[PDB]
Amino acid sequence: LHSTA
Amino acid sequence: HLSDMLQQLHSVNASKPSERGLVRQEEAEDPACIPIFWVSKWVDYSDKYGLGYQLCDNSVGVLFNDSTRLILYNDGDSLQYIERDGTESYLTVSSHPNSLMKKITLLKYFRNYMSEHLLKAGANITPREGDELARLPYLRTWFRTRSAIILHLSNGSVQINFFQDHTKLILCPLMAAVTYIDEKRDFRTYRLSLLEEYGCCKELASRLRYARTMVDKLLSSRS
Repeated sequence: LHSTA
Repeated sequence: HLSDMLQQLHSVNASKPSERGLVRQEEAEDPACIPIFWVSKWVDYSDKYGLGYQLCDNSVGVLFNDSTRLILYNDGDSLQYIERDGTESYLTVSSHPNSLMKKITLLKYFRNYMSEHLLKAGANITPREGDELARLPYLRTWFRTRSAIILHLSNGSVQINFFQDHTKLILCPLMAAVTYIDEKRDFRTYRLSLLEEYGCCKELASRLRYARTMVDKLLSSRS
């Protein structure tokens, strides 16, 4: 649900 | 711009760049074609609210589920709101425009989350200087497949971020250019016509074939 952490 | 992008992709893919007798990929590089804007970060809350994103100039935007868009400029105060029907209004955060407080609150939430936790794609890269008058692009549409998220910006750019290896393509139809960010986070920009002349490695050629398929999907789902 999100881009790379 | 999508139709142009499609033709440019047909052209490079048809030249079969990874099969060149001698591939001279570096000869097709052109740092002058680096984008002005790309998506550096994103959060998919599309189950309830929508998709939030940060552009490389540190501005953020949201494409809400109700088809509206809210953009916060990098001054952290100036807002543009785009209604379903395309009407655009300029506002400020500090004015507290009551009917928008829920959307403003969500955008701030997304912004803080991206800022605290997520890597900036193309962090090393200075964006090309654009004209100061040009409007900030916003997210026109997006979708995810099993292998990538596809982000289509209103200035015509299409960006494809691959899940498995964190590689990314940013296609710019206005310059007929592509930027490829590889698995080591090295950033290379190529002119598509030069890729036709000089060829490229199998990894880039494969991703350019997938890009054509994605631009066809965008064109098939348009409005």
